[PDB]
Amino acid sequence: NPWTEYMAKYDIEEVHGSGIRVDLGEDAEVAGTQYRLPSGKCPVFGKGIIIETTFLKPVATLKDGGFAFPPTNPLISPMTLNGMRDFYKNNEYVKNLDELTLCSRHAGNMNPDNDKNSNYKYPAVYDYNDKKCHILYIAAQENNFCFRPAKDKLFENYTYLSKNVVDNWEEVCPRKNLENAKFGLWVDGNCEDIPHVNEFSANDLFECNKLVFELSASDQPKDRYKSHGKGYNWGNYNRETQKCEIFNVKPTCLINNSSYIATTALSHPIEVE
Amino acid sequence: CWTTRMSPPQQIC
Repeated sequence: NPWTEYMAKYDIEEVHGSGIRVDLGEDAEVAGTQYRLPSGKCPVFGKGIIIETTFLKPVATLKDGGFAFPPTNPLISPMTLNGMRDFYKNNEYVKNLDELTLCSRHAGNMNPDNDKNSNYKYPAVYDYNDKKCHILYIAAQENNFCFRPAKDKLFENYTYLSKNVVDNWEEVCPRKNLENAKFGLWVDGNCEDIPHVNEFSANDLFECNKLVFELSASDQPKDRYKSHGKGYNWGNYNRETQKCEIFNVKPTCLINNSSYIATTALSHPIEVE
Repeated sequence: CWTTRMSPPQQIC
């Protein structure tokens, strides 16, 4: 299989290794109590939280706040990319990280246990629009104060980042959708179609990507609950028949077809290559 | 309040 190296980033179970829709693939102890927290190694492009008044607002210190960190001194959240690089200008192992990894490491730098070295590290959202890193004080992603994770037009520049986001995600994680390409399975020297797919109608690539995300790996219904990256993470979008062909086994090659755009739950809902 | 993990450590409230 000549596709092995190229198709490695689409082995979401191996490169991401956790839930996508709801990421709670690890546990951390904060002073005698275990908590669930995100642990996906890949960034989730376009993911945000919909509150049934926006989740990037700071946590309430009334009764209706958001998911983000409360105001701090010095203000470490929200913090711009340049603000972060300046903050870590003496740390050569951090100051030159890509914006997503840096945001992840910045969030993971904040220890809640002020008297001991705990392993709890907050998730984060990087907004490409403002170039701002938002540390999420609340790691919860769905509760149905009801809320749910989703891909949305409002969220297209958001990126959901766990503590485990690898510094080489650009090389090993998906981002762009593959235009004129179709996910397939390599068999006997030929790339065959995915034998069984679940067809969901979708008006455009965005809605297909949204659907895949809704059906993808989830660490919370509606260990034990951990998906470990297993799920309906991939989708072949036929732009002509407007079919989002969704499946749950990893693809191992590409098929040239001008009618198709290959997408994943981790991928950006718009960007193509 | 939080404590930074990377050096040098500080309290951020």
